Amino acid sequence: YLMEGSYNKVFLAKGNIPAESYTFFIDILLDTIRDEIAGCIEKAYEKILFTEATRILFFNTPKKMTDYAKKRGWVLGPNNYYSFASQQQKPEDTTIPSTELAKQVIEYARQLEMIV
Amino acid sequence: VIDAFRLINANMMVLGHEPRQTTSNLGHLNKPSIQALIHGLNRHYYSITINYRKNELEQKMLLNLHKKSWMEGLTLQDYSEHCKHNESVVKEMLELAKNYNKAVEEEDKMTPEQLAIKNVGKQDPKRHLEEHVDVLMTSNIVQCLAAMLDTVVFK
Repeated sequence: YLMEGSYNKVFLAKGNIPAESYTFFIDILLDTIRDEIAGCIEKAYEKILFTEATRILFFNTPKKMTDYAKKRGWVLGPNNYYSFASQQQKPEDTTIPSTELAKQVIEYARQLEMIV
Repeated sequence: VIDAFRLINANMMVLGHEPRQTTSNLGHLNKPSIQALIHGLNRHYYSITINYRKNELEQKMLLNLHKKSWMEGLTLQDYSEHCKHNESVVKEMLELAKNYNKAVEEEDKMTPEQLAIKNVGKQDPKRHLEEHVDVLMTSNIVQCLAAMLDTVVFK
């Protein structure tokens, strides 16, 4: 379940263990999974309702949502959150190739006209 | 072809003596041509060795021939005739490719003693395609590299 994105089954089974307590490790897994879900939500969204985060992340209304948002800064209130992405850094520049491609062509010429 | 000569007199030969007394072996390094022997030469005149004196100043000056200015090595040619030339070359490459296998198949159906004479009147793609490959590779590589560095030399 953890290898792919399915996360509901993880926390559902975390309250269902037939072997023994196992509570020393499920808490660490919960912390890591909550952190990575917080990391993932940061991408591909420019709008979300405040209660939707409380639904997705299993802390319901313990006042921990505002401190948790203090941990992961966020921007705005009005029951909404926003994110910004650029991703144009790699495009629109031909100077970065200009040297590695020159090296590649020099290598072609070097291994094309040497007597072996 | 430059030679140097001096004359001799026949009266001294009447005395049973020969001119140009020999003291070392550095005077007989070049054998004379048959046409020099046909004419007078040794029975009328003798040749002498020749040498050219060379110094560093004139030799260093003289090697400036055919040198080109720094402008000629940074021009990157028109981008319209280049594609025409590549298109022209590719078609003859295709035709030689089609003609290759015909000569490949019959390479051993005939005795090899006359194999060489079989290629005396008609062209062979194997020799006639390598030059195409070479010129094409050279032109493409140099044209790419020139623009490659020029994109950053200026601004």
